[PDB]
Amino acid sequence: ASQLGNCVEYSLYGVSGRGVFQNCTAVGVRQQRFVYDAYQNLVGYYSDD
Amino acid sequence: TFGAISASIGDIIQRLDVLEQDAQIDRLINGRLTTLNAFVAQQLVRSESA
Repeated sequence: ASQLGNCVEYSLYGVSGRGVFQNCTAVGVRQQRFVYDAYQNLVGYYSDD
Repeated sequence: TFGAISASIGDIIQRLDVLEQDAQIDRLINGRLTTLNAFVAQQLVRSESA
């Protein structure tokens, strides 16, 4: 249940969705866990640990 | 988010039980079919003009 597999599927603290994760850049305030992009979804980060 | 409660699929299991998730998924299906019908009709229009 940790970030051992960056494969499809996951469950965030507030939302559940299927997605592929990677350690990317540094975008986002870092004060809120979920960052979105101009629509419904989140291109946002796990923000885990 | 086309319908009233539309998180990708209306309350798949985790937001509602079976007997009413049927109704809400049905609303979402109907709306999403209407959108796709509209898309086809407008594609026909542009294809004729082209």
